[PDB]
Amino acid sequence: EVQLVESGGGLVQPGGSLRLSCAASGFNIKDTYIGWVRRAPGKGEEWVASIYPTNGYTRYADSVKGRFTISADTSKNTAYLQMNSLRAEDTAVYYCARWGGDGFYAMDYWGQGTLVTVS
Repeated sequence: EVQLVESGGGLVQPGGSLRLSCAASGFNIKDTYIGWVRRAPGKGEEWVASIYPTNGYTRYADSVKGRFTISADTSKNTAYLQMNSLRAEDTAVYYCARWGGDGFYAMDYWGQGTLVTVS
């Protein structure tokens, strides 16, 4: 079965950086759009960023443009989210997700997520 193996959360002060990692299990990231959503306190899900590793196409939510960068290493079958210039309002649990070519979720279950705390 497909699994998303997530890591890289942590605790930093505003202005600091983290890098999230999402390693694919049960599929190749070349076959897919992969990226992150986050769940902050009191909110629904917010899409953050996505990449199509085959050609490197990326797209970002306006809320993170210029601060976060999404990337992929196909030889590691892993995607990354570099988060620079973190703000307190970036505190959330971040989840890796797959989307199909229809822009809609393409995995059966959420992974366990990774916590990013900015304070």
